[PDB]
Amino acid sequence: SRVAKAPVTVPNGVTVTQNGRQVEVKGSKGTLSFNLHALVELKQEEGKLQLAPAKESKDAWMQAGTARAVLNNLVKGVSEGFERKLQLVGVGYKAAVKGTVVNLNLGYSHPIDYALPEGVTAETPTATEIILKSANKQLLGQVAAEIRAYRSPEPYKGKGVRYSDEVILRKEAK
RNA sequence: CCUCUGGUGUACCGGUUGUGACGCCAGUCGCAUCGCCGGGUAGCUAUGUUCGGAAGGGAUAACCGCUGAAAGCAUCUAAGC
Repeated sequence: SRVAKAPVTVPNGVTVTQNGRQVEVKGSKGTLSFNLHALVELKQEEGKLQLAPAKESKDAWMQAGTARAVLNNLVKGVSEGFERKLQLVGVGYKAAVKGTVVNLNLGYSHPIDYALPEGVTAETPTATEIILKSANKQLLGQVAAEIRAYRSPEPYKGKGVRYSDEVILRKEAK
């Protein structure tokens, strides 16, 4: 359980407060919440944080490791946040951002308007690239996946919506 | 369901054959598959008319995922979604 053994350090501004099972993290970007499992327990000494099993059970160890990973991700999100920089590749494929709704022309008869969930932001340096920024890694990844679902990449020519840091399998007809 | 198009419609109207009768003519009636033939009001009816199988919401199958440890990596999963 090396991940669980490895502790996490508060940056400075963000503050973590535990009431009951619920745990709240307040930061410059925003406020986030988490639910602790029964077996794992948390102790905050200095800016350092420690999570350990209540019992030596392997279930408790794995839950403590998962809690450590989640809390580290939450701390990173509140301190800085994350960006996903999705990209669209094709001919005639375009995108734009207006308010909280992103309008995409992806080769279908009708343009697709996607309403971003609260807590995420989108900007468009170019019609072929969208930058999605958020403090919640899980929600941000979910939104990115939903957007890419509309037109995921196709193998023969690579047309569609692709993550830049993704390997596209390529195939040739006949 | 019967406004329209039709069918039927032996208590509605008419044309006509044989015979009998009402004293006779004229005019009528009975019987002959409603004697036979031509139409036909309401009602019932289809082949006639109108309408319907919508659109939505929740959970979910195969499948596709997000984040994530066991197992420093990886992983749709054991937590969560």
